[PDB]
Amino acid sequence: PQITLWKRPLVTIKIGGQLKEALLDTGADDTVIEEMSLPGRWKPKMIGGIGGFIKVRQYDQIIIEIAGHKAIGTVLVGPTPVNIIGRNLLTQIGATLNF
Amino acid sequence: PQITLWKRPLVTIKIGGQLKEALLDTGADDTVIEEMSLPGRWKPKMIGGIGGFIKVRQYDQIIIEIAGHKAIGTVLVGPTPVNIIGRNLLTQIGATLNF
Ligand SMILES: CSC[C@H](NC(=O)COc1cccc2cnccc12)C(=O)N[C@@H](Cc1ccccc1)[C@H](O)C(=O)N1CSC[C@H]1C(=O)NC(C)(C)C
Repeated sequence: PQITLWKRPLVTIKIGGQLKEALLDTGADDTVIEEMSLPGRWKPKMIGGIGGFIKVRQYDQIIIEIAGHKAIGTVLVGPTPVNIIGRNLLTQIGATLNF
Repeated sequence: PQITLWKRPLVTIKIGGQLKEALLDTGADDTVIEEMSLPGRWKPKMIGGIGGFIKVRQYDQIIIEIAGHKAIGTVLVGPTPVNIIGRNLLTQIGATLNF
């Protein structure tokens, strides 16, 4: 699709068999999801945004569908204000910015 | 242009007679620039994201040339770690996300 930016670029994702809403975020290096259960071991990660830095849990090689497009990659879990689909997964789905 | 997302989508902007580097950010509702002077009246705003909120000054009817494309709109000024071009100005330069 071609997604314009007059509204937030919200999509449905599927992760853990569950549908969630998330934002396609070109300003985010990484993908950050609200507290949920994911399988496997996690590693510590600090990420920084507008307000400072937060601790999150890093899960690798997680199966995730984004707007119907299949991806498998790193998902961070933590106190994010919104579910964020960042560049690590935007690249997997072939997304570009165009103007 | 077509900007891939393998790296941060940074571009040069001109604002208030000054050149800056800024991030093209579909995840941001607003455009946020590091401390600088701008003309006109302003009002305070709190904006929130990863790590919480910061206080900024809101200036209306400001022009930013973004990678050669002129856009007018609201610009927030405050202690952001990165200059952010948000959706309010991305729309004006005709930016879309494509996949
Ligand atoms: C994976 S979540 C973390 C992410 N940060 C990054 O990708 C990169 O951060 C940084 C890059 C370089 C220097 C930095 C120094 N101090 C902190 C962060 C830095 C991030 O928060 N990105 C946001 C933009 C941004 C990038 C860099 C610094 C600060 C913010 C995001 O694209 C957005 O728009 N978000 C996510 S939460 C809501 C919204 C947002 O912040 N909106 C505004 C700007 C407050 C309107």
